[PDB]
Amino acid sequence: LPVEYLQVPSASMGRDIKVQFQGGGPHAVYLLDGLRAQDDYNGWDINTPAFEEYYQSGLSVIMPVGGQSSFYTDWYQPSQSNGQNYTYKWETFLTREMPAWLQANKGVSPTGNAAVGLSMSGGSALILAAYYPQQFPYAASLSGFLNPSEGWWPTLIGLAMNDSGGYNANSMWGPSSDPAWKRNDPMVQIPRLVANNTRIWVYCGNIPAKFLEGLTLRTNQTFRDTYAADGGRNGVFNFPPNGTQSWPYWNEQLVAMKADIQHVLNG
Repeated sequence: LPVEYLQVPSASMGRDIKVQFQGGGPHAVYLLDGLRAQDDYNGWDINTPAFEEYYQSGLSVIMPVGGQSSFYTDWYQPSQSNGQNYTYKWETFLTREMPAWLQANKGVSPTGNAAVGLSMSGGSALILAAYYPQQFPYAASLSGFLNPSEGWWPTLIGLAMNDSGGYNANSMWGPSSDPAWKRNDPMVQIPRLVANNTRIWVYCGNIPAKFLEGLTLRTNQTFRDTYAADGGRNGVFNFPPNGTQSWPYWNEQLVAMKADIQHVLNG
């Protein structure tokens, strides 16, 4: 497999970002990592046969490396906690710096791509499509936080970020009253997804665990209902009863959506 590891400078973060890359077409699937993203390899490559599965698909595969608890967003400030000495600017990196580099050096198109995220980055993928539709006509959220600004979620997200490397949600989007929470909330941005005619693929499977499961189920159902209510007509919603929040099932969804991505991005 022709897999490469690239060092892509980020001016906005003042450091080089490692990117795992497999070519195979001008359009690409951006495979975003989960909450506990490591600095050596992307979780998709650690845990799944994603590169092999998309080999000769007619699509390039891009796996950025790093950004633990970042939500692939532009933060307000360095993390209030764990000694981070720069500000995460992952939205700038994914929408400007990285595609600029891949276009200039390899001819990867900056437009007409897919964003696929899981856990932490499921919502990120939808937000990228909401605000950058020419770049991401396709977005998939696998077990993402679909309503991060609502109810229990700002607290639960803050707790998860702190548990995953000691990152501080206040440094990211401010207190939960800050406009950044709603800005980055896929539920709140459903009208953009509808206006953009984004092709969305939304998966989810199924404090005490049962309480968390109830919150998750209700939020996911609300997202689906709201998408339809708001005139959404370009979505796939996969809620299989046996679905889990795990790399094996996230891989199953990545494989299942391959034909979908091929038809949307490559006709």
